[PDB]
Amino acid sequence: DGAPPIMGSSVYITVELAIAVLAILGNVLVCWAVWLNSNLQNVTNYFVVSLAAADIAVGVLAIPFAITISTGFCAACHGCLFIACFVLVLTQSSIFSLLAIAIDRYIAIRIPLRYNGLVTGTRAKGIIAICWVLSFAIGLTPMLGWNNCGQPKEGKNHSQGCGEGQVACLFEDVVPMNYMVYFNFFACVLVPLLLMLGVYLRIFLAARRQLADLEDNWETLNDNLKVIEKADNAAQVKDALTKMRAAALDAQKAKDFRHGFDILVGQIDDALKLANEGKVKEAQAAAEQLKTTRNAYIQKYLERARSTLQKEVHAAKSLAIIVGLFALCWLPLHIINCFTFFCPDCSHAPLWLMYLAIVLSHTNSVVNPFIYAYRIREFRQTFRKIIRSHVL
Ligand SMILES: CC(C)CCC[C@@H](C)[C@H]1CC[C@H]2[C@@H]3CC=C4C[C@@H](O)CC[C@]4(C)[C@H]3CC[C@]12C
Ligand SMILES: CC(C)CCC[C@@H](C)[C@H]1CC[C@H]2[C@@H]3CC=C4C[C@@H](O)CC[C@]4(C)[C@H]3CC[C@]12C
Ligand SMILES: CC(C)CCC[C@@H](C)[C@H]1CC[C@H]2[C@@H]3CC=C4C[C@@H](O)CC[C@]4(C)[C@H]3CC[C@]12C
Ligand SMILES: Nc1nc(NCCc2ccc(O)cc2)nc2nc(-c3ccco3)nn12
Ligand code: NA
Repeated sequence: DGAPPIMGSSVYITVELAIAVLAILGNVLVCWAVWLNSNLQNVTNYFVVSLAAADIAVGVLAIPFAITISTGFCAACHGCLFIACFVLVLTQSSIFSLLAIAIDRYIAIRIPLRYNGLVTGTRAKGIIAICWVLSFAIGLTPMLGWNNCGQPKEGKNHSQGCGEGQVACLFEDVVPMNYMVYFNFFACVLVPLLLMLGVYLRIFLAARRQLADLEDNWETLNDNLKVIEKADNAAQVKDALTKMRAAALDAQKAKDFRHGFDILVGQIDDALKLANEGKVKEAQAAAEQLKTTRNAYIQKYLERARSTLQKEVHAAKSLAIIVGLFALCWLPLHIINCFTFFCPDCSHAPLWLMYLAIVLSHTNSVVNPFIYAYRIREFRQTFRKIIRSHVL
């Protein structure tokens, strides 16, 4: 007695197939958008496409494999291992793509003038190819001998009636838990996720430091202007102009734009030469000209630089959400494996919970297209064009 297994199995399979359809459709849309729209064709989005391709493969291959292995069918043990482990190749490829995106955005905010000479489409393609090769080697490592094929469950294999060399193909019977916990979870998943967390933290800190510096230079200009306006001594004017000048050079370091800071620094130097030669009123008078240069050029370039940095912060937040949802969808299965491995006195997690955790991991292959659509205008607008035109 006990409910016929096919009833629970029918629910599981139906849900897996629903997820597969949505993973394929949404991620084909991502790839189509990058293909269509040259504004989306940049290095960051080559990693986005590599990630979308891994999620298409979850729907086309990993989900049919998961349905197959849920039956415990008789198979040659190394064929069984390939079906069991292929999803780990795809999840490792996703991890590498996510890590590359984070580093890409970190380079872009740290050394933006060197970014385009360092990070090229050709180098990115080589990186993607290497990461896919490494992904196959890591995810299929059990097929090199780190497996339980030498210790078959002969009770299961006779009750199912399997032949010679065949095992009942069940994940936990063939894939060792020490591989899943120490090698896959700790070294290959958790360590990269923590590195990604640290990279994103460094991105937000760099942005916050650059914004504060911008602001410091701005009020250094304005404060020292007031000093000159309230001064009554040549060297109180000269000293303020001197500090205004370094602030201006630092702002310029950090063509029409050049004309702005040239008028500004030229005007400072004019007022300085008057200051040195004792003419305080001529110096103060020359220094009030700076205000129209400030209003006409310097404020406009402060504003553009602030909004560029605010755009990069908003973009990095969007990409970090992707990483967060990856962790939220995969950590339950890893944590369950930790209980199975480290607590032999604990009852095994129940079968319904195992399959809920499996389904949750697969749902990760559905969500990224929705993030892009809600958070990234250029994707959203291109999705809209594709749907309205080629679908409506
Ligand atoms: C989509 C196309 C391009 C490639 C798909 C190939 C897949 C379906 C092939 C490649 C290797 C194959 C496996 C190789 C060995 C075995 C062991 C046997 O006892 C049962 C079948 C099984 C488990 C095969 C199932 C089908 C399989 C997984
Ligand atoms: C990352 C977020 C979503 C947290 C998810 C935590 C989940 C995976 C945790 C919270 C409570 C945990 C359960 C607590 C108690 C037991 C009983 C034990 O005999 C087997 C493990 C099992 C069944 C745990 C499995 C993992 C578990 C379900
Ligand atoms: C969230 C990320 C950053 C860290 C993940 C922490 C994981 C590794 C932690 C959280 C809860 C922990 C489990 C809590 C309780 C037990 C029961 C004990 O008898 C064996 C260890 C075991 C099973 C722990 C293993 C490690 C564990 C799963
Ligand atoms: N532990 C585990 N089991 C399964 N499937 C088998 C579930 C099960 C567990 C016990 C049992 O007697 C019958 C079925 N798939 C699994 N996939 C993973 C996985 C992928 C990434 C991290 O863990 N872990 N994992
Ligand atoms: Na993925």
